[PDB]
Amino acid sequence: IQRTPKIQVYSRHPAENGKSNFLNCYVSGFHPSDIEVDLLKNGERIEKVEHSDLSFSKDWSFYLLYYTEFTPTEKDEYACRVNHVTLSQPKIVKWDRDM
Amino acid sequence: EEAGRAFSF
Amino acid sequence: GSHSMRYFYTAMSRPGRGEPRFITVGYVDDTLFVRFDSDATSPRKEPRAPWIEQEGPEYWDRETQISKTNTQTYRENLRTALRYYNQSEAGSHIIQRMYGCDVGPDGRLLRGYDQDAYDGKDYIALNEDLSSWTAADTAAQITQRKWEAARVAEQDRAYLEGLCVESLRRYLENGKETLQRADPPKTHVTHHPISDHEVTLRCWALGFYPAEITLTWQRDGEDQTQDTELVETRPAGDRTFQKWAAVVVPSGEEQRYTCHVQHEGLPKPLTLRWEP
Repeated sequence: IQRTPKIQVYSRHPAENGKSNFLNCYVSGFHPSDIEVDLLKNGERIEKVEHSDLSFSKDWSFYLLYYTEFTPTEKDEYACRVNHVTLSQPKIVKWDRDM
Repeated sequence: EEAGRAFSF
Repeated sequence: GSHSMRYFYTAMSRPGRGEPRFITVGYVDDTLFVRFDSDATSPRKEPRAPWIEQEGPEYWDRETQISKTNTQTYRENLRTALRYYNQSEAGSHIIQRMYGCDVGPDGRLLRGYDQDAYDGKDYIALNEDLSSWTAADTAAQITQRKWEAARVAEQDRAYLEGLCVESLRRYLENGKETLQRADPPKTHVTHHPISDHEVTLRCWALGFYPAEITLTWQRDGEDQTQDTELVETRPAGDRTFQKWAAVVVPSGEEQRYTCHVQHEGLPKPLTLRWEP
């Protein structure tokens, strides 16, 4: 019937404070395909986040990458916020540079 | 390249 | 090496919000090369890889026409599934298709596919013989009988043995710089105390292509499947993929643990440890 998204928040390259990077949120393993994904900087929605074209795995579950340029600092906190029909409340996953 | 046409269920 | 070409359709009904959206994406191996979206301002097949950009304007018109025709077919397929499953016209539903071909190093057909799902469940699948079907239920059996009557499998077989392998061959040559280059993972083990007497060892693989990889932890040379946390392989966004595997270990025992890495880009499997 329905499958809840797996969520990973991570950078394209190893994070180095003050160095330009890409912030990624990869959602996968979900069904149906409608999903709402935001990238947050210090709790606020980053504008103009882009995403990949809708694709799916061998088990028919969907995956999408959302991404934006970002320059990490020591101070700035980042997260991904995801809602899907399977979730009561939006789910927030914090970026941790060792994950 | 894709096939010429898909098929009706 | 061995290669695949796959096309994936997703057709999504949305009662009250227009006709069902139809998206096609095409892949060689783990590289997206074309897309089509019925919700685009001017729906066309569009290139998504540089090596496909040389295909002539006739290629683009033909491929676009095919997708426009298939948008209609899959919308009809959605209406049909509603009937076969006795469902109301109020709910949103999804049909998906995957079809394509695998080839070996010599470029000959290894295996063809053409299968569909309905609301994320198997619906019908062309068998490996490229001549017969597997239907998941009595609804898909009606489609099977219709496809047997119309000799659809013969049409699939001709495509899968012909155009599918021939076009994939041309793509592999045109994109040889990238499609036929494997990038090995960049690897490292990190160490982080959880508490006084527990540490997390995390084995990292970064920057690799294609996506397929194996990462395992052993303790005194034995596999730790149950105790390993293994994330799904994830796209970096620069064509490459990432993965990690983590194990929680007693402090003082780090050297009993080895991370093992297999990837097509590696001449031999790698063994690494935490290197203080």
